Amino acid sequence: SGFRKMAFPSGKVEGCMVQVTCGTTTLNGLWLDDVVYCPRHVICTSEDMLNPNYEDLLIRKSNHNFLVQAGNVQLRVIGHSMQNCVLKLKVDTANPKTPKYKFVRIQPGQTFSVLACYNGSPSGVYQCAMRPNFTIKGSFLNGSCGSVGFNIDYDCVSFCYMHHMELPTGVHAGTDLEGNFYGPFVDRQTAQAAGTDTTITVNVLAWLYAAVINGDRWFLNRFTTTLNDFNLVAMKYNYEPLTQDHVDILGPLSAQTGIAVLDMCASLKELLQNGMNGRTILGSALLEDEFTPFDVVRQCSGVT
Ligand SMILES: CN1CCCc2ccc(S(N)(=O)=O)cc21
Repeated sequence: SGFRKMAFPSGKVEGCMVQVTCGTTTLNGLWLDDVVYCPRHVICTSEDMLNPNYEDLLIRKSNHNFLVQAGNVQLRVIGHSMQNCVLKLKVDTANPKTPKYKFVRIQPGQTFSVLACYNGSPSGVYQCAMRPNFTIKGSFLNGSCGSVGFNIDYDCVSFCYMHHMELPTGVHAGTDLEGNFYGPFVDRQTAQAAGTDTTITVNVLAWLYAAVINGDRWFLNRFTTTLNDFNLVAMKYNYEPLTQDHVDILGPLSAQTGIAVLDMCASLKELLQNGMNGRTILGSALLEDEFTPFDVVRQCSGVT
C-alpha cells in the first residue's frame, strides 16, 4: 500500500557520467563504450551563445582542447564529430561499466527518471513527464547541462533525454541521444516560446485508478458518458483529447478495479466542472498527470 512519485534506480547510469571541459565551459557527458556524448554548446564561449555557428566553432577545436575526466581517470580524446545538437567524442577507453542500453525518442506524456549531475558527479534523481509541448518541469542549476533522462526495461537502460537549456520561462528543453530537440527549440540563447501546455488526460485517469486501488474512492459516481461527450468537456479545461488507444491502454486497470474506463471519465468530467473542494486524492489537492498507466501497474504489482 501507499503511492509515491518513484524514480528508477540510478546505479546503472551513475557509472556513465563524466565531466567534459572545453575552453572554460564544464558540463556533463555520457560515456558509453568508447564514445562520450554531450551538448555541443560546450564549445561556445558566452558571446558565442547569442548566435553560434557550430560548424565554424567546431573546426577551430582540436581533440586536446577537450578534457574528459571520469573520477580521477582522465580519458584521451582521439575523435570528435557533431550529430545534430550532440558532440560525440571518440575516447581511447571503452567504459568498463557500460550497461545494456539503447537510445529511444519518447512521445509526449511519457515519464522518465532524471539523474541531475554537476561536474560529471550525480547529485540526485527525480521522475517527471515530457509535457505535451515538449518541455520538462525540471530541477537543473548552472552546469546541470548533459544530465540525462532514462527508463529501465529489466536489465536494459533506455536513454531518452539529454538536458541542453533552461528557457527564460524557467522550464527545461533538451534532445534525444541522437541530438534532435524535443520541440521547436534551438541551442542558441534567444527568446524561444514553448507551446500551450495541456494536461495529460490518460495519465490523470491512470492516477484515479491508482487512488481507487489505494482506498480513496469518494469521487466515483453512477453517471457516465461517451468519448465524444467527455472530450468536449476536456478541451474547455485544456486536457488532451482521449482516443481509443488510450481506452485500450487503461483496460488492465479497468479489469483490476471493475470500473469501466468511460465510468472513470464521467468521474473526471465532474471533478473538472466542480473541482475538489478541499478534498485531496492520494494526499494531493490537484489532479496529477506524471504517472503513465504503465507506472501505476508497475508500482501497484511490484515490478523490478
Ligand atoms: C546559455 N544557453 C546554452 C545554449 C542554449 C540556451 C538557450 C537559452 C538560454 S537563456 N534563454 O536562458 O538565455 C541559454 C542557453
